[PDB]
Amino acid sequence: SHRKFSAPRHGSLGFLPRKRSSRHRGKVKSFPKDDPSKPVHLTAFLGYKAGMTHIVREVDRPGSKVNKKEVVEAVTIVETPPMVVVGIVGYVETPRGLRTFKTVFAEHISDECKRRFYKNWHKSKKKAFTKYCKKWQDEDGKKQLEKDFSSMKKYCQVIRVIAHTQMRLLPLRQKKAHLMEIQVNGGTVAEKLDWARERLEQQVPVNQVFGQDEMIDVIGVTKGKGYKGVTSRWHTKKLPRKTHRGLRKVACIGAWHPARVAFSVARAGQKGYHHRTEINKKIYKIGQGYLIKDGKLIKNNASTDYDLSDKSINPLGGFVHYGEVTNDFVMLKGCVVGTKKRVLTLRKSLLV
Amino acid sequence: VFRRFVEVGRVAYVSFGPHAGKLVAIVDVIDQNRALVDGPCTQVRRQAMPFKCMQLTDFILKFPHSAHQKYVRQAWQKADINTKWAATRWAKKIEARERKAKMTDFDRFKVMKAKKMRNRIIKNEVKKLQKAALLKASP
Amino acid sequence: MKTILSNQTVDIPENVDITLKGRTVIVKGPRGTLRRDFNHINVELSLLGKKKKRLRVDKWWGNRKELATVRTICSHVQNMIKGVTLGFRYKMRSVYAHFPINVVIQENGSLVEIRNFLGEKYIRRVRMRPGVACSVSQAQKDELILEGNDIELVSNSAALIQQATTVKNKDIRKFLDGIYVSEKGTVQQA
Amino acid sequence: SGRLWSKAIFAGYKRGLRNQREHTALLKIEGVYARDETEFYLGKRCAYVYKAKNNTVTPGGKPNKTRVIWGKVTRAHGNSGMVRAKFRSNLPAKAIGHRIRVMLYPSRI
Amino acid sequence: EVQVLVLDGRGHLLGRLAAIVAKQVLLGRKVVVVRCEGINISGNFYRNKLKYLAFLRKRMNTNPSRGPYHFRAPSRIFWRTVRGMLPHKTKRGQAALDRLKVFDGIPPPYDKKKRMVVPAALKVVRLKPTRKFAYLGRLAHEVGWKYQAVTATLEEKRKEKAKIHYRKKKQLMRLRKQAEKNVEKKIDKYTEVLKTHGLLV
RNA sequence: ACCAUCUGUGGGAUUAUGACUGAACGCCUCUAAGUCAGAAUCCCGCCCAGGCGGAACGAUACGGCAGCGCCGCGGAGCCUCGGUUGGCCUCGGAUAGCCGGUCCCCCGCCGGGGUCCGGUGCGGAGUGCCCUUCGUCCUGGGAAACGGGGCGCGGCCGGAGAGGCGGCCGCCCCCUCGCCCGUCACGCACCGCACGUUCGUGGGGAACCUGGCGCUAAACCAUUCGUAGACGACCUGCUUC
RNA sequence: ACGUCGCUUUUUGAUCCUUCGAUGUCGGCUCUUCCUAUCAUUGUGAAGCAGAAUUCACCAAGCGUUGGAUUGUUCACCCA
RNA sequence: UGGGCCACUUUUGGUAAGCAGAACUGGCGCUGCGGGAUGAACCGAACGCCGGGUUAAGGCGCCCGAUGCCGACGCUCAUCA
RNA sequence: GCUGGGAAGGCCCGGCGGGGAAGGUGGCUCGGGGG
Ligand SMILES: [K+]
Ligand SMILES: [K+]
Ligand SMILES: [K+]
Ligand SMILES: [K+]
Ligand SMILES: [K+]
Ligand SMILES: [K+]
Ligand SMILES: [K+]
Ligand SMILES: [K+]
Ligand SMILES: [K+]
Ligand SMILES: [Mg+2]
Ligand SMILES: [Mg+2]
Ligand SMILES: [Mg+2]
Ligand SMILES: [Mg+2]
Ligand SMILES: [Mg+2]
Ligand SMILES: [Mg+2]
Ligand SMILES: [Mg+2]
Ligand SMILES: [Mg+2]
Ligand SMILES: [Mg+2]
Ligand SMILES: [Mg+2]
Ligand SMILES: [Mg+2]
Ligand SMILES: [Mg+2]
Ligand SMILES: [Mg+2]
Ligand SMILES: [Mg+2]
Ligand SMILES: [Mg+2]
Ligand SMILES: [Mg+2]
Ligand SMILES: [Mg+2]
Ligand SMILES: [Mg+2]
Ligand SMILES: [Mg+2]
Ligand SMILES: [Mg+2]
Ligand SMILES: [Mg+2]
Ligand SMILES: [Mg+2]
Ligand SMILES: [Mg+2]
Repeated sequence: SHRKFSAPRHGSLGFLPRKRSSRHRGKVKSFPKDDPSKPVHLTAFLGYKAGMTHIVREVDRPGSKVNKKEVVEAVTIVETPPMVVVGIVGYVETPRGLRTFKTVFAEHISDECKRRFYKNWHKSKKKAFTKYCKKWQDEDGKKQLEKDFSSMKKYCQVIRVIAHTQMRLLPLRQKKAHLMEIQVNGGTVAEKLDWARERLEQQVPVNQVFGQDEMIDVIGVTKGKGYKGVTSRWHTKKLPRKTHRGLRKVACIGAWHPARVAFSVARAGQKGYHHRTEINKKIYKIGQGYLIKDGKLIKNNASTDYDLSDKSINPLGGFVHYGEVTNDFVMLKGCVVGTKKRVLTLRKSLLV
Repeated sequence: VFRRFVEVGRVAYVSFGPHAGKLVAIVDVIDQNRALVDGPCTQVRRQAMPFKCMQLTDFILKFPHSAHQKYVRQAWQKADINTKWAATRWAKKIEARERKAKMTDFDRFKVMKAKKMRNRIIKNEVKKLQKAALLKASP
Repeated sequence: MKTILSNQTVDIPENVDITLKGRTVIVKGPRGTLRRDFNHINVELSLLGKKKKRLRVDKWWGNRKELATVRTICSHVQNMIKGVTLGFRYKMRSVYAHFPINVVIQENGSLVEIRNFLGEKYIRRVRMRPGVACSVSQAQKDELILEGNDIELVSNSAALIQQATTVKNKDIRKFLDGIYVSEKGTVQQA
Repeated sequence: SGRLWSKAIFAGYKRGLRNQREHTALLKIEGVYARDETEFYLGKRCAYVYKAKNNTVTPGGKPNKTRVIWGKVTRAHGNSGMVRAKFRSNLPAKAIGHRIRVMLYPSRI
Repeated sequence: EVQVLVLDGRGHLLGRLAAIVAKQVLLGRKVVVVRCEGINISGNFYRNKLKYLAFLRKRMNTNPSRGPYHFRAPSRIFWRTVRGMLPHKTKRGQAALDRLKVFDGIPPPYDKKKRMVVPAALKVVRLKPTRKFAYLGRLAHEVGWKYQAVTATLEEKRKEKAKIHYRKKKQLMRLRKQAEKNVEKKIDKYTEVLKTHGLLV
C-alpha cells in the first residue's frame, strides 16, 4: 500500500556511486566551449586550499536590504603559484569521440615535474625524458618535431597544454608536482599552437588565466569521512530509542517485490573523498604574493585601500594545518570542497 | 517524363513466363493488370497477359483495338518488326547474352587467349597516350 | 479505385518563364525568382507550349488521396507566378481598446518590435522570414504592410506577428487586442 | 593447378525445429540458389577436409595433418538450392559454416 | 564467400537488411556494414522514435546498470537488431555475431573499397513511394547519439576525395576508349573472337 | 548544526494547442502532400561512475658475461593452432528518372553551368571487369622494342575517421625472355582412383648457431606521510644548490 | 431522469485451486519505487470566462501534497 | 479400484466464476511423440531398435527445417496499427 | 480415347448478302498548333 504521508527522498541519485574518487586531483571533465573569435587564452588552473577567513565589503545591490551596507563574508584562500608549460597535446574529433592525436613535450623538464612519472623517486635513476630531450637538439629529431607540429596544425581540432605546479614554492611536504591538461580556447588551431609553442618551458601566472570578480568553477575531491552509516551518509531519520537491534538504520530497505534491494535505497558505505564540481564561485581578490625589490614587500596580500596595513593574507600564527602563503593566491567567496592543502582545479565558467 | 506507353499496337517484349523472349503486340487492355496480347509473326496466339512480364519497346503498330489476328499480322508484316527488332541494341544484347551462355570450354579458352592479347595491346596504347600527354610544359 | 489519368494545366504568362529540373519548378518573373521542389509527390511535370507556355501536371494510376495533389501543385505553381509578377502584400491592423500597440520596424523590415501590447513591459521581437519585408503604412494609422514574393513566407511571417500578440489568462472575446491580417493582396495591382 | 571442386557450406543437419537428424547434412553450394539447378550436383562426391594434430597416412603421399570425411549429395533440400548429403560419419558440429568441397567426380556429363 | 562482404547501409531498411546479414554470418561469411546512419525504417519518424523511447523505458528497476543496454549509435542500433536475429546465447551465434562489423560513416579500411547493395532490403523497391520512413541517423541523434555532426563532416570530406577518384577513373576510361579507336586494325582480329561469343557486343 | 556559511546551469526534436499555404469537395478547410510556433513532459548537455573498450607519450633491466630491442627470411630445426584453395584500388546519388561525351560561359591549367550529340530493360553492363599456372628446347610471323624484373639502394609525395596503406622519381644490375599465332621435340609416360592445386616464407611458444646496429629501467614489499583509512586501497618523503 | 453499454480490483461478497511435518496474523514508525482515474505547479482549449474568483476538458506523474487534539485503530472528526 | 478431472454438444443453480450439479462421447489420470513459443485435457497422431520414401496438424524474412515463387487479386497507415 | 462426336481460333482479300451499332475509321464541323 501507499506510504501514508508523502516525503521527498533522502539524497540525490545523481551522485550514486557514492564511492572514493579514483583520482586525487579532480579532472575538469568539461572545458568551456571554444569559439575562435575570442583571443587565445587558458581555461583552467591548479591551486591549493590554504584556509578560510572573512572580509568586510560594501554591497552595491540596488533594491536590497544590504545596499550601501557593510557585510562580512567567508572567503577561501587558494594559493596559486604559477604554472609551468611542459607540453602540448592535440586532439582529433572522431565518430567515436576525441582521441589524442600527438603529444610534444618541451626540453628541460623540471625535477618536480619528473617526480610525477615515478612511484619511488628515491630509488629511481631519473631517466624519464632523457632520450626524448635529445630530439630537441639533433637535426632528425627537430625535423620530426616540426612534422608533429605541422600534423597537429592540420589535423587537430582542440589542443591542450600539459602544465605542472611548483611544489618547492609551496610549504607542503610533497615535492611531486601536479600535471593537468589545460585546454587552449579562442582562435584557430594554428594560432593556439603558435601561442602554446612560445609558452613552452615558461611560467603562466594566475593573473593571465582568471580576473577580478569573475565567476569560476572549482573542481576537487571532498574531505574523506571513512565508512559511515545511513544516518550520516544519507541523513535518514533516526529510529526511536526503543528499537531493539539499532536505531541508526533504515527500517525498510525494500518491499517483498521486486524481491531485490534496489539501487535507490540508503545503505552504509564510504562517505567523503568524492569528486565534486561547484560552479559560480566569485573571485574576490587575486593576491600578488611576496616580492623582493629592495625589501620584503608583504602589503598587497591583505591590505585594502581602506585598511592600509602592512599585513599578509596569512593569519596571526599561520594558516592552521597548511603553512604560510607566499605565492599568488585567489580569494574565492564562500567554502570550497577538500581538506586543507588539497589541490583544487579552477575552471572558467561554462555559462554566460 | 514517360516515353513508352501501354496502348493498342504497342509492341512489348516478354521477360518471363511461358512466352519469355518473344515479341507481342498489345491488342486491348483489361482491368489495369492484364492486356489482350497477340504475336502472329512471333508464335504467340491471342491470350491475356499480365503487364508484369511485359517490357515495352519503341515500336507501335497501327490497328484498331480488338481487331482480328489477320489485321494485326498485316500491320506487323508491313514495316516488319522482326527485322527492326533484330537491328536494335536491345535485341543484339539479348543475342550476345545467349551466345555467351552457350559458349563451350574450347570457346572459353580461345576467348581467354583473344582477350589476353587485346587487353595487352590496348593497355600498351593507354600507357603511350598517358606518357605523351604527360609532356605538358606551359605557363 | 485507381484512376488512369488525372491531369490539369496551368497557363504561364508571357513575361515569366518556368524551368523544370525534375519536380523542381523555377519561376523567373520580373520581380525575382521563385524555386520550389515537389519530390514528395509522384507526378509528371511537362512544359507543353513554345508560344503560350502551358505547364501540365499528370498523375497516373492514382488513388483518391494522391489525386488531391494534382491541383495542390497547380495552385502552388500559380502562386509562384503570382508572386514573381505581382508580389504578395498582406495588410495587418493593430486593434486595441486602451493601450496603443507601438510597432517599430528594425533593419530592412526584417525585425518587428511590439512595445505596449495590452500595456505590458515585455518587448515582442518577431523576425520576418527571409525575402519578406515589413513596413508601417502611410495610409492608415495602424497598419503593417508585409511584402514579398513567396505566399508561404509572407503569410507565415504575418502569422508570426499575429500569434505574438496573443492575450493570455483573459476572455479573448472581451480582450480583442492584437494585430490581425486585414486583407491579403498583391502589389502592382494587375 | 586449379580448384577442381565446387565451394559448399555445411549449413546444418536435417532437422525439425526441435529434433535434429545428424545422419544427413544440408549443404549450401555456391552459385546454386534454385532447386532446378541442383540436378548437376546429385550423386556428386563431397568431402569435409580438415586438419588435426597427429599425422595420418595420405593416399599417394607422405603422412600429414590433413583428414577428410567423405560423403555424397543425395537430393535437393527446399526450393533455394540447398542439397542433402550423407557422409560416412556424421559431420561434427564444429564444421557448421565451414567449407565442404563437391568433387564433380561421378560425372554424368 | 570467403571474402568480406561490405554493404552500404544507405537506403536499406533496418530489419530487412538485418535478416540478410544474420543468415550470412551464420553461414560463416564475414560481413561489414558501413553508413549505418543512412539506414531507413518504414513508418513516419515520430512513430519510430516512440518505439525507441519505449525501448529506453525498459530497464531493470532494481539496478539499471545491469538492465538492458540501450545503444544510441546507429551502428550499434543495427548491431543489436542483428543480434536479435541470431542465437547469440550459443557459441555458434556468438561466433556469427563476431563476424559482423558495423560502422557509422565509412572508415579508412573500407572507404577505398567497392560497397555492395542488397536489393531485397532496399527502400526503393520494398516500400511504396507514398509511405513515410525514418532515417536511423536522425532517430539516433534525437535519442542520445553524440556524433551526428562530426560523422557528417567526415562523410563530406570522404565524398570530396571520392569525386576526385571518379574523375581520374573517368579520365582513364576516356583514354582507354580513345586507345581502342587508335589500335583498331591490330585489334579487330581479337575483337571478332569476342563478338562471336557474346562478349563485347 | 538551515543552530553558522557557500553553491545549484544550457540546448534539441516535439505533446496538447493555436496557426500558414492548400486540395480533396470550380467554395471552405491547421492536413491529405508540404510548412510555423509550441511546454514542470521526453532526450541530451552540465554533473557522478568509467567496458573482458580504445588513444598519445615516457622509461624500458651488466660493470660484469648479462639480460633485452631492431635490422637478415640468415640458416638448421622442434612444440602447438588451424582456417583457406585468384583479384576487383572507392563517384555522388535519383527512382514520376538516370548515365556518358562535346563547344561557349565562369572559376584560377581543371572543375562549375547552358547548348548539342549519344546510351537507357542499365553493355563505360557486378547477369560485369581484370589475371589466368604444364615447363622447357629448335624455330618463323605478329605485339612490343617509348620493354620487362630486381624483398638493389637512395630520395620524395599523398593518406589521420581506425592514417599500418598507396604512388612517383634518381642511380644501379640483369633478360631480350616473357603476350598471341605457328615450327620443333623433350621432361618418371610411376602402368584407371582419395587428403591433389593456394594464401604461405601463415599465426603462436621455447631453444641453437650466425653478423651488424644499439639500451643499461622500473614496479612491489619494508620504512615514512595522514589531505586517506575496518583491512586492503589512497595522498606523500627518503645524501643535491 | 427513464433506460442501456462498459471499465477497475484501492470495498465487500462468491468459490476453495496453492499452503495445516507452519508463507509470523492489525495499526503505526521507517524507507524506496511504481500507477493515474491530476489536488497544486508548467503549457493549453471551454464557460452561464468583464476583472478577481470559480467550473469543465486536454498534453501531462517532473516536482510536491504538511504540523497537531481525541482514538490501538484503518477510517473519522476538528484546530492551523 | 470404489477422492477423479477436462473438452464439443445438451443441461440445472448462480451476476458470474479456473464455481457447484447432471447427460453423451472422447480424453487426461495410466501417454510418450509432431504442432499450439511456453502448458495434464487443444489439433495431428498413439510408441519394440533402425535405414530409405511420404505425409498429418502446423508451417516456410531471421532466430529456426521449409517461398531465395520475377506467386495472383484487392483492403489497410494506426502520435496505444 | 472422350467432350457440344470439344469451345474458340488460323488460311481461303470467303464470297452473294442482310442487320446492328460504338470504347466511332474516313470525311465534315468547332476549338488549340508546325511553313
Ligand atoms: K503502507
Ligand atoms: K591445405
Ligand atoms: K475480490
Ligand atoms: K483458501
Ligand atoms: K496452513
Ligand atoms: K501514527
Ligand atoms: K495523534
Ligand atoms: K472386487
Ligand atoms: K471392493
Ligand atoms: Mg499520494
Ligand atoms: Mg523491545
Ligand atoms: Mg484557391
Ligand atoms: Mg480570469
Ligand atoms: Mg545548513
Ligand atoms: Mg497543428
Ligand atoms: Mg518547429
Ligand atoms: Mg512449507
Ligand atoms: Mg518459517
Ligand atoms: Mg517468510
Ligand atoms: Mg491522463
Ligand atoms: Mg480414499
Ligand atoms: Mg465418490
Ligand atoms: Mg464441474
Ligand atoms: Mg470441487
Ligand atoms: Mg491416481
Ligand atoms: Mg487407457
Ligand atoms: Mg497421448
Ligand atoms: Mg509438442
Ligand atoms: Mg500461444
Ligand atoms: Mg523416417
Ligand atoms: Mg515457427
Ligand atoms: Mg532456413
